[PDB]
Amino acid sequence: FHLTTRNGEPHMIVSRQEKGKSLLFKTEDGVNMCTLMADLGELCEDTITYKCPLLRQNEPEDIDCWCNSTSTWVTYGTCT
Amino acid sequence: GWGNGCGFGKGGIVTCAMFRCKKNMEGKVVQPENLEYTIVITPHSGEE
Repeated sequence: FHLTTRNGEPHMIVSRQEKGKSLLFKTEDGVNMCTLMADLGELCEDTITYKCPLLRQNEPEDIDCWCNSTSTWVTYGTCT
Repeated sequence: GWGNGCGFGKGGIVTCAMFRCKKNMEGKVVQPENLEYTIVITPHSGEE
């Protein structure tokens, strides 16, 4: 995935071949591990973009993306 | 979803089964023509 930013915050452009794998990227505050559980398809015009909240010792609820060290934005296409 | 191999939501599924008829019935159309009448013509002789 391509690591960029959105208003100072880290942003992940996730491609199709990353479905099912732990997303890791270094940050001043250590290594960040986001988990993507998404309709994740091929990167195209039909993108969706939203935030993966920070979750410390809390079970996830009503979400398919979350990181454990620093909240991150994520973007991926839905095409197939 | 994650529990069955997907990266959650509705997915497309399709199922097929070979269909083998074991007993059938058939309806036919009877044309007035092609009807065949059998008539017996017997000589009134009284012979035995």
